[PDB]
Formats: sequence, C-alpha cells, structure tokens
Amino acid sequence: NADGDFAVTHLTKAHLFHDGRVQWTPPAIYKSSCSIDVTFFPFDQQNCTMKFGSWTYDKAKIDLVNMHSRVDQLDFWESGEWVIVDAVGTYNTRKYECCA
Amino acid sequence: ETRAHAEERLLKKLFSGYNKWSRPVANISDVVLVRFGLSIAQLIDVD
Amino acid sequence: ETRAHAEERLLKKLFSGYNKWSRPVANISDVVLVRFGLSIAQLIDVD
Amino acid sequence: TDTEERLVEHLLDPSRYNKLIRPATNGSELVTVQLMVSLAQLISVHEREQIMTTN
Amino acid sequence: TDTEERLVEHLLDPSRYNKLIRPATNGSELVTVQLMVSLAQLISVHEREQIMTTNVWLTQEWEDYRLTWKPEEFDNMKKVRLPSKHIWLPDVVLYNNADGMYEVSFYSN
Amino acid sequence: TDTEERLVEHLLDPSRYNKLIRPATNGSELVTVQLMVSLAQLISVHEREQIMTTNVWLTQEWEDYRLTWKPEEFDNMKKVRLPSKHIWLPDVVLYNNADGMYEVSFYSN
Ligand SMILES: *[C@@H]1O[C@H](CO)[C@@H](O)[C@H](O)[C@H]1NC(C)=O
Ligand SMILES: CC(=O)OCC[N+](C)(C)C
Repeated sequence: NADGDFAVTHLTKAHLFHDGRVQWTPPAIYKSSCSIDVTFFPFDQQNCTMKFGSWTYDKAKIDLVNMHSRVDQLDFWESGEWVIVDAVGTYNTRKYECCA
Repeated sequence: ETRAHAEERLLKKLFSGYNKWSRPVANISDVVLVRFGLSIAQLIDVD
Repeated sequence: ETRAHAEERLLKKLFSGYNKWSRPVANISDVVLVRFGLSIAQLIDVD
Repeated sequence: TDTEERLVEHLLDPSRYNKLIRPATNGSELVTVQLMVSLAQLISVHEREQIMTTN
Repeated sequence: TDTEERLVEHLLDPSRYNKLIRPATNGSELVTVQLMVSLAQLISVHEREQIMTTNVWLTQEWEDYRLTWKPEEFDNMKKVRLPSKHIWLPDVVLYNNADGMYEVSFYSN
Repeated sequence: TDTEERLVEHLLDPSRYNKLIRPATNGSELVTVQLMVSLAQLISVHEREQIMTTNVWLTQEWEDYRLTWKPEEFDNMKKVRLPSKHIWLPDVVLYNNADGMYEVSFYSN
C-alpha cells in the first residue's frame, strides 16, 4: 500500500449459503507502489504488482487459493491511455523475522 | 408462511451463540481455505 | 433543592415517553411553524 | 401527535420488524423496485479527468 | 488495578452522574473554565487564500463537584483518567475557523 | 471452535475486563512496552514541504495480566487472536507527524 487503505473499508453484505459457504465481494480503491521504468517512454511497458495476504494468520490457520489465475476483466472500463497485456496472480509463501 | 418470517426465524437461530472474533473451524487443527480472486473495474491512474 | 437534581428530574420526565420520529403537533391538522434565518460568518470563496 | 407516535412505534418495533430482510412474500416472489432519475443540475464535465458531476 | 476499575465505575455510575447537566451548584452559579493554548508548530500560512494552519493543545481546566472521592477509600489514589466523551465538557471551539472545522481533533482522556 | 469462542468470550467480557484501564498491579508499578520499527518502503521525501512518507510495521509488545488463561482448561490452547480495538493499548503515536495523523493505519489483530 502507498497513500491508501490497507484493508477493505466499504463492507458490503455477504452472501451466505445453507451449507456454510460465504461469498463476499466488496469494492476497493487501492493505491499501490510500483517501480516505473521509462527507458522507452512513450513506447514503454510497465509491470506493477499487488501483494495480498492475511496479516495475522499464518498458513496453518488460513490458506489462500487462486480463484482463477487471470484477473477478471468482464466488467472492465477501458482507460484509453493504457491497455492490460497480462494480469496474473501467483501464490507465494515465505517467512518473516517478525514471526516463526 | 411468508419467506420474510422464515428468514427472521433463521436469523434468530444463526446468531444465537455466534462469535465473530473466533476462527470458524470445527477442529483447531483445521485450516480455513479462502478462495481469493480479483476483478478490475477500471485503471484509474498510473502516476 | 439543588439545580442539578431538578434538572435531572426534568430530563427524566421530558424523555420518558418522547418519540423523536413524530412531527410534534398536538393535533394532526396543525402546522409546525419554523422560524428560519441566516447569519453569515464569512464568504470563504467565490470560485 | 399521540396517535402518530403510537403508529410509528408500532411500525418500526424491532421485535416484529427486521430491516435486514427483504419484504418478500409468496416464497420465491421478488420485490419490484421502480427507479426514476430527475436531473436538477449538470454541475460540470471535466474533460481532462473524464468525470461528470451532477445533482 | 482493580481499585481503579472500581473507582471509574463508581464515578461514571449513571444513577449519580449524567454528562448532560452542567455542574452548577448554589442555584445560578457559573462554571469557570481556564483556557491556555500551547503551540505545537506553525504548519503554514497560505497568503493566497488567507489561511493559517497550526497544531495546538487546547488546555482546559474546570471544577466538577460531582467527580469527587476520598483517596483513603481507593488505595490512596489522587487522580484518575476518564474518557472525555463520558463527562460534561465545555464546548469551547474556534470561531474564526476556515474550512468549517470547530472541534478538537481526538477527544483525549 | 467451541473452546476458542468460549475462551474469547471469557477474555473480552466487558463485565470483568475494562479496556480503558492500564494493566498495572501492585498500585504504582509501570507497564513496559517493547518497540521495534520495521521499514517496508521509503515512499517519498518532499523537500518543498519537508515531509518524509514511510510504510512501516510498528512492533509493540507488552504484558496484560488480565488476559491470561490456563491451557489445560481450554484444550491446550496456547495463543489466540484478539481484535486490537477491544483490548487495552498503549497509545504509542508518531509524535512528530505532519498532517496530524497520530495513529496507525489498520488496527490488526
Ligand atoms: C512482471 O514482474 C513479475 C514480478 O517481478 C514477473 O514475474 C513477471 O515476469 C514480469 N513480467 C514481465 C513481462 O516482465
Ligand atoms: C502477526 C502479525 O501481525 O504479523 C504482521 C506482519 N506479517 C504480515 C508480515 C506477518
């Protein structure tokens, strides 16, 4: 995060099913930092990333699953300035000095 | 008989002994699998 | 005898059966006359 | 009025009116919502940032 | 400490204290509020729109006779912290403000 | 888990736990807070307005004797997650902030 919120703040309603499934799809505006390479500007290609994860639950308590590798663009409002070439999520694990 | 009344009964039962601060697993060794995905509405700005 | 005890009694009595969502008229046909006025503290900007 | 406050207390009584629940009847029937937009003012169009502001 | 919990629960007991009542005894006496502004920093002066921004502490002192206790009955405690939302306050604010922000920032203890 | 939620209800019960009171025993003893800053990113340095913007993780560690339990009574549970808005916190803030934002951004468990 960079100049924005860390977590979701809108808190829409969740959709609860009878077998215990919970579906929650809130909107969010994120301002994330990404290093910008302008070697070939204005013919440049930028590669900006977004890292999401649980803050206080480790892998033994909460684990993430890719709903689908590619970012969904069925409802995407075209910008007119940039075109998305590729948007894919990668699953990672790792240890921090904070926590065991 | 109306769907609203049945939903009211269901809401009364579901949250009777519910704790929103506790991880929702039957067994402590269980893990909560969260299916996570992104859907982009628009690309507001690349500063 | 102290003003504070009288004020506490008054507050208890005023809001015992008071409903803030209902137009406060004794009779339904009555109109609530609201005296309205403005006092300008400063003209911040004219854009 | 005493009658009006009695009615408003009766209608919104949380014991028998839950505002979280759709006012649905006849089981799988749906609630019909009529929408109509009235435009009071077109405050501005900002071409640079591509935003329209309306009241 | 447990004594501090007991004291806090005793002072704010609603059966003997509600914040909506001014703490005036002797009929028509007034509450004397002592004000002292301390300047943390002069953030900026914007001459174009004629606005001065400052960071300050708005020290306020008054006497509320309803918040008294005997120290020997509470392990000799001489002072305690109460949330300012739960006690009567003087609603002292800045009148010549621009941007329409009157009140203090945080409402500390 | 049923045991976990029983424990969490027990710990955060406002009847027995008051989050506005410092977890000090024996009267005038003090609470020690361990502080460690981890720098995740230097976002910018604005020379014109003289502001440095940083993304940091502020480690805080302390003891609260009121938030203890016996593991044997709670299915050998050793630790739990509690919402930071419902327990006593030491109000450690960035004192020399610009823009008057003293607190942290997220308030995690
Ligand atoms: C973009 O960056 C990510 C992470 O550094 C990398 O996995 C990916 O291959 C990059 N894509 C391109 C086209 O360079
Ligand atoms: C336990 C806790 O608060 O961890 C925060 C830091 N993180 C996300 C790197 C583990």
